[PDB]
Amino acid sequence: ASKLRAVLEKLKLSRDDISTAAGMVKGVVDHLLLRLKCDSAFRGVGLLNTGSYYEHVKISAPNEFDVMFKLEVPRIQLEEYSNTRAYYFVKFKRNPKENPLSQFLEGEILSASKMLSKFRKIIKEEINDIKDTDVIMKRKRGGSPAVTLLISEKISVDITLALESKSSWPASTQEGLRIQNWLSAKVRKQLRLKPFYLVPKHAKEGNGFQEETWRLSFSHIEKEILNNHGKSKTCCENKEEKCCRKDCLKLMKYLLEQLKERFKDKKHLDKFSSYHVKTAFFHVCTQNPQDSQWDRKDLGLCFDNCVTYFLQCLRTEKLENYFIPEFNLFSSNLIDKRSKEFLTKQIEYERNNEFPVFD
Ligand SMILES: [Zn+2]
Repeated sequence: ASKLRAVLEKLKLSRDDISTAAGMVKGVVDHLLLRLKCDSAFRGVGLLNTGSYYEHVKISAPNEFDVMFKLEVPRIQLEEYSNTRAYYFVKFKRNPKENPLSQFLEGEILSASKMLSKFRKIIKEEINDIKDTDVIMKRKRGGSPAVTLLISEKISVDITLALESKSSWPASTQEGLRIQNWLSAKVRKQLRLKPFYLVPKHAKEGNGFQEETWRLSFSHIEKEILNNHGKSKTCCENKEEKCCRKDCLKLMKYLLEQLKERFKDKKHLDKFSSYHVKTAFFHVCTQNPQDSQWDRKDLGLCFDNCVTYFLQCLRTEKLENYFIPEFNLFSSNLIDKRSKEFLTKQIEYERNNEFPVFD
């Protein structure tokens, strides 16, 4: 426990670096938004307030940030891709109205590739003119042109485009977000009245990966639940209600980062991310809904409880998306058997040796 605390204290030492790089990133993205909204294809584009920094849980890599630009899209209908539950084709129910996105259709289908290509292009053009310092664009691959920026200092910013839908959440989410006994049924009702998002993400398809498919995203809900996280409305707003929920999440994230860094020459950990750890953490909150199960003085147990849960997920190769229960983040489609066995082994070693990877 003392060791765990020491690790947390240490992680605090990165806060200023990260905060300053973020404080620059906001400048770059604000400039970017300003320009992007002038394009007829994106005039309603806005910043979505989501992500590890916004959740007060970005603990390392100040050179690295994730941002989502949301784009309100006029009334859409979704068609599931196979029975993947998380991947969809986007269609407009149409309304013979002026639709600035018609130039990205494939008949009925809103092409993620064309959208991304325009997004990438405009971003490319609007950066060279200096705000702050200097900025480049890395060119990756995948099923489409994604966008990663290089704010000169090697500050890497991933930009994700996300369609916003103000309609009811898809049926695949019906049994998800099981927070009723933790955060309350009225809260679940409220959250599910909020919009949901769609990000352009190629779905796997037989040794390759095809289609202009979109994946459901609930980053805004994850942020709300992380920052308003207790059964008590005043959890963490006073000295008598300090829980260790956020610290346990930070510890799990740090465990994963440190293991990835250690084995950065093998490729076995490449497919794991803080999203897996966050998802497992949310399930553990569902399992342990009472604030008294997250007493600060119990940091040691609470952390072990997360680790154990994650291990079981790894061992069983099942980690349900917290919002889409039948979407398995650890399915063989997404993560290979060897990566999962290897992480299982390393986490077992760490747990069995008082977590050497921390010191
Ligand atoms: Zn709390």
